[PDB]
Amino acid sequence: TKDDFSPESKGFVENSYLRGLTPQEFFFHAMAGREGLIDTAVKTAETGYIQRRLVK
Amino acid sequence: QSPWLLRLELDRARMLDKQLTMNQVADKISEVFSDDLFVMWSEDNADKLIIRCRVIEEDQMLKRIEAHMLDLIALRGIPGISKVYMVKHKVSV
Amino acid sequence: YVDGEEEETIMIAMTPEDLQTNDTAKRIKPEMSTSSHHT
Amino acid sequence: HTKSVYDNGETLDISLPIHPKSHIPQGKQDRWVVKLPDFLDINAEPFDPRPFEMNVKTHEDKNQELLDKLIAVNTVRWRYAKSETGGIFKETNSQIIQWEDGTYSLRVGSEIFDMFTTNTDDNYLVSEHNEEGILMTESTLSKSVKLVPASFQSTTHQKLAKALSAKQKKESYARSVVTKEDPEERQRRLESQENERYRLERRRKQAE
Amino acid sequence: DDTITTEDCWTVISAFFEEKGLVSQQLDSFDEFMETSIQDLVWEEPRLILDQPAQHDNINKRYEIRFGKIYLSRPTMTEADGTTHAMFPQEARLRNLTYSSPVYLDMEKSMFTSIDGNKVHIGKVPIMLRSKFCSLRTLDEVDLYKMKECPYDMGGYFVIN
Amino acid sequence: DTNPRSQLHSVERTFDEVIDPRNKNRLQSLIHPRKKIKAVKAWHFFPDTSTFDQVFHSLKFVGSASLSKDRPLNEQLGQVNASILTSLFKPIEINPHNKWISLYAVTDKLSAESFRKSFNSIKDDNIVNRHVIYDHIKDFDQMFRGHKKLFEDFAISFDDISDRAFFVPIVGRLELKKKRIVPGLVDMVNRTNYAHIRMDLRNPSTQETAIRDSRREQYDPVNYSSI
Amino acid sequence: IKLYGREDKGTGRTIKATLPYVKQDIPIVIVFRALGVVPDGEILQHICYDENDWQMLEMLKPCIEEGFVIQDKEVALDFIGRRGSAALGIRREKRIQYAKDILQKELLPHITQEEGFETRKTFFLGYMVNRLLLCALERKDQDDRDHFGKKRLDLAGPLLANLFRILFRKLTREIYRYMQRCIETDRDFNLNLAVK
Amino acid sequence: SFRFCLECNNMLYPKEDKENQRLLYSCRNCDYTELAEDPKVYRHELITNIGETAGIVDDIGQDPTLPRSDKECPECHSRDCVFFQSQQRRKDTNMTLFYVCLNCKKTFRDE
Amino acid sequence: IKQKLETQFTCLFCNHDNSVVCTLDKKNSIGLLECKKCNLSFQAPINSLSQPIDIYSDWIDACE
Amino acid sequence: GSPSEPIINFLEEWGMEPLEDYDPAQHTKSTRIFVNGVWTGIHRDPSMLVSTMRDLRRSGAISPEVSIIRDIREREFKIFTDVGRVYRPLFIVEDDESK
Ligand SMILES: [Zn+2]
Ligand SMILES: [Zn+2]
Ligand SMILES: [Zn+2]
Repeated sequence: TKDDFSPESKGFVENSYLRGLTPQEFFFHAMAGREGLIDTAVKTAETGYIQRRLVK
Repeated sequence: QSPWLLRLELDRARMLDKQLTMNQVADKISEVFSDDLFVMWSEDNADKLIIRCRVIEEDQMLKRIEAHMLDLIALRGIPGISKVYMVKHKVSV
Repeated sequence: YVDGEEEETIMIAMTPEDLQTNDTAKRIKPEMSTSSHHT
Repeated sequence: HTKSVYDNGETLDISLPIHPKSHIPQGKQDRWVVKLPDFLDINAEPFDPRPFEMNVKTHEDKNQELLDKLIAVNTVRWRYAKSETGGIFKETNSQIIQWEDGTYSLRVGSEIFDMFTTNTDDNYLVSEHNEEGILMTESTLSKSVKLVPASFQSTTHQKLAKALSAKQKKESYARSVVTKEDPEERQRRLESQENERYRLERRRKQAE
Repeated sequence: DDTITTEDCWTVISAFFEEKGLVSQQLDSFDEFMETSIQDLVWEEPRLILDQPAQHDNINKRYEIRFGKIYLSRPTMTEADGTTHAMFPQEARLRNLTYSSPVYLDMEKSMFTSIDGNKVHIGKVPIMLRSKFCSLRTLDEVDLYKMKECPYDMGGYFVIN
Repeated sequence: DTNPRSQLHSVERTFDEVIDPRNKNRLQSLIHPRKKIKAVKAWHFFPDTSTFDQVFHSLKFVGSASLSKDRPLNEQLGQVNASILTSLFKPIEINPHNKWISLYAVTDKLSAESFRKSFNSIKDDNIVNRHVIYDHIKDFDQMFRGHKKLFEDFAISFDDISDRAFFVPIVGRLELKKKRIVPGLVDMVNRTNYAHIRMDLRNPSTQETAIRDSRREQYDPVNYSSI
Repeated sequence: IKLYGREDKGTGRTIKATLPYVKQDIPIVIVFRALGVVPDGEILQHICYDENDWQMLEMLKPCIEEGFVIQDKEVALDFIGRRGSAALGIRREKRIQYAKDILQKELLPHITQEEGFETRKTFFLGYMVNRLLLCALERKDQDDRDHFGKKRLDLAGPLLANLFRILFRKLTREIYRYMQRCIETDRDFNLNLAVK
Repeated sequence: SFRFCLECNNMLYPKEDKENQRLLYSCRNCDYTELAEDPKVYRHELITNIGETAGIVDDIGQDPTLPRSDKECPECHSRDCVFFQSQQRRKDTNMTLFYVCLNCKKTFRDE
Repeated sequence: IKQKLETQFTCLFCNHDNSVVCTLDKKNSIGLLECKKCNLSFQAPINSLSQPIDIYSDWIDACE
Repeated sequence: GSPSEPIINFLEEWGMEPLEDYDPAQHTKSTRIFVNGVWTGIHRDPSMLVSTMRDLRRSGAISPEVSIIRDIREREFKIFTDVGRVYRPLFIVEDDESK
């Protein structure tokens, strides 16, 4: 529903991997993993450029 | 002088929180504006804290003066220091 | 059928068991107690 | 103080011919403007059963025929009714029904269409006099009236829904064909003929 | 009534996949294109106009051509010796051909003058496999095997060269 | 029901099932399909014979041209006013580019009331020569939109004594907006319109009456065809 | 429809509207008058829908002050026509006709294309300015660019339609050029040779 | 609030008479001039609360995505209501709730 | 403050191109067009939103 | 993709009033009606209209891939027949209180 600030409504996963995630928790966890992948694949080029300038 | 009047209502709570006096604000306005503007201020005990002003087609001139006053009247403090926090530092002596 | 824009105005139950109101191995479902009733 | 622009005082002695009215509004010169829906038509002409029967048109397109049938059966009509006393009276198939809540409804046969009235200000009805080039006002149009079907189960609404649903189902513009030969054969044979006549024209021009 | 189990939901999903399949969007879009979009694009600018106020007795002549109907056919293959025959996707794959069909347009010419036309081939459009205009749409399971086509193949692609 | 005989039979069935408005019992028998509310009063739906010869247009004021909004104009013309109900409109067009409408009204309340009473009581063949003078008020810019179909819009007037409802066709819609006259064209403006217009009421000529009857013969030929 | 002026900077917060085939931005009042509604009150009637909201009226006040210089429809259209990126030296009447053309067509084409139908265009302009003011007065968040219900997918159909439109226009231009060349020779062309 | 001209519908700018010492609203496109009722020429709110409760509609009870509570209505004492937070979306906006009854449809707080 | 700008307009008396200079004074609300070859001067009032195209169009209207 | 002409016909049949007959002062509570992003009219009883449109779409009278959106907060009622909209199917729960 609208204006829900409970932990389950905003991305708290109360189950374990052994117990199994619910679909909402599954989607939120996928969002977080996508964030991780984007962050790595975006910061790599900046780090490489900084390393090259330092070496030169 | 001019019939146009300029009065501004200031929040009592934040004015007391900053620990400021109405006379101080009046002296700041008087210093920055010399005698070009006549200023009066309601006392502390007033229900609503107000401070009027009077100039000595000028509606737009008064609007520009009010905008300039709101923009760049510095009451106290170091310019550029937007906010200040108190911190505790653990030091070995 | 509903598209993404029409989804903002509807209320969706996750399972048909959700339409009607202590095991260590079964997953736990949200309470959804913020509202007294759900339509 | 905006001074009046016109002060010449020139006056035209124009006289307008006016005809008596068959009816006169009582208590208020108010009229209600009603938008005509697609499913409703107005037939001011008197109903003539034999030409009506002789002019029924049949089309292959089922949707167009169904729309024509619906608008024809729903058309507002009137006809002369021979009274039992030997006189002639005007008889119509359309009536206006007012419910207890004060709302009005237009009824044709068994079909009933509700009326939604919206108040309109500074809206009047005028009569045009083209031969003199002036407009003579008639009355005031206080309310604008829209006609809405009463319910889903009404036959008019079901026929309209069926016609509009099946109208957009038929969509086929491209027509299939069978190719028996190379499609580029015409181009190459006409290019060969054009090259031949170019050579002949060049030879003739050099020989002319 | 009775309650609806998860198996009923899977029955409904099976009905969905029995009706639509997995590549229905591609085939439906291509069928919409071939059926209406080509005709609408042709009718967007249906009139080319050329005028010539000839004075060489003033005769104002307008020359204009109209575009009419679009005609499509099943894909055909034209050999070097001049013969033609129906093409199938396996032959196009093996011989590096393009699976495409000719497009015909009706051009009507008129000669306007004031003193004061059949099917033309406009090109070949590649055909999406298993669509309404593909040869494999009709073939049943046995002739599909005889045509060396896999029955598990779903279509939704083109064969260029 | 594609049979023409079936369509004709449906037409006569609809014609025969008309409920008499005086029949209170049959009126109460009728029930709203959705509201489930009984009927109170009924009125017959008939066309108008005396007005089909004339041409009717729905005239509306757009925006600030509202008479209610213009308070000094409304006060001058009276706070329904007979002056508004008897106003005159005079379309004058110097050229295709420049066009406007001239509005005239009766400032006096007594003259306007007498003219309105005389106009609304025309049922005999005696009309008094009411030389009414109309005064110019204001000018507005105009635009016109035409109706593709004849009976696109129709205004309904009621008649309680006969339990009928007369409707008239609407040819087009006229919209008016306030026009500010350019100061450089007031010299030509003063030569276009007039400060006063006198209206004289006279009996219609026989030839014009015959022409109007011939026009009405399209609708009603039983009572108006020439012999 | 840009909203110039920063908070407490740049004096007035004017609203200028960018128009197609027009070299410089235009204040909203001038184009509103050009469409054919002069009075300022009716411009505010079109833009705002609740008179008690003094803040949006205050934000529209600089636009009214800037546009007060123009007071007639025809001068507004002429002002549109000067900046219309056309050939220099065009006459005033032709400039006004060019402004009428560039205003009827190419200005919100999805609404309508016919003459005398600009009331809906004025109402839509009021709607756009209302949305701009509602976002500017912190009453609503800015639109989510990444919202998926505001996106569309182009399948084989639309892509092939765009490609075929380009190629058919090229073929039509080739037919036109060949026809122009052939009319020099004055021959009854087969018309099966122009098409490539 | 600002008034408009009654004859040409333009804005009525305030004007001051030197000889008469009066505040008058005058249209600059004509000679019309109407006497002002109040001297409040201009008012600017640095911190404002308008639009917090102004975003209310009369059909908000038909929205199925809104949560439903059992708070007591101050007017008709109904047992069903629909609540939501502030429609203003600045960073300083409070998290207080506005409750709407399903009979009288008025907006009331819990404090 | 007078503003002098070189413009690519065409003089209607000498027919030479790129010899038109626009001089507008916003303080006195005036605009002067001078031909570098013909030495003719055209004066027209200007407003707060004036641009050299406005004075050029005014000159075109005055010429015809 | 679907044509928008039957949608406009249905809307005009069920009491929608065009823009030329619209006064914002008078209509302080009417709902703006958009069709494919084009503001085409207004209405004062949006509940009956959205119920009728949804029932017609569910019966097959309107194409199933047509979008029917009612924004109660902004007082808007939007309809989309555009091409390229991604959709998914869902079960329908009987929400009629009287049932
Ligand atoms: Zn004024
Ligand atoms: Zn209550
Ligand atoms: Zn020169």
